[PDB]
Amino acid sequence: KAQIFLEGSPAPLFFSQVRDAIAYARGPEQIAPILVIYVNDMGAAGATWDQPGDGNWIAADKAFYVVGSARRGGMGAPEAVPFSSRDEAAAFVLAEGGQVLALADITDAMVLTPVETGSEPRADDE
Repeated sequence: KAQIFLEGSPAPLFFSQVRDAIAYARGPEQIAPILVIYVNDMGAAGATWDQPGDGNWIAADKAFYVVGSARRGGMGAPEAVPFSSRDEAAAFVLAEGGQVLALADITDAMVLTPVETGSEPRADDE
C-alpha cells in the first residue's frame, strides 16, 4: 500500500497500488509538494496492485527503490518497487530488476528512456 503526505496539506493521499501513489508523488501531486511518502513494504514482486501481502510500513522517500529494466514498463507504465531493505531490492535486480536507487535519487532516465541514445542515467552509475 502507498500513501503520500503533502507539505501544507493536512491530508494524505492513500492508494492500494504503491506504483500508482508513488507515481502521483513524482508529478501529479498537485497542489502541494510531497513532504513524506509512507508505503507498506510489500512487495514484493510486485507490488502490484495486488500485492504480495502485507507488510511493513516505511517512508518510501527515505527508502530503496528498484527500477526494473527487464520487466517494468518501460514502454508502458513503469512500476517502482520500493523496499526498506536494500538487499531485497538488489535481489530483485538479481532476478530481473534494473537499478537500485533511493527516492531522493530517482532519475527519469532510469525509469524511462527517451531514445536511449545513451545517455548515462545518472552518471553512468548505476
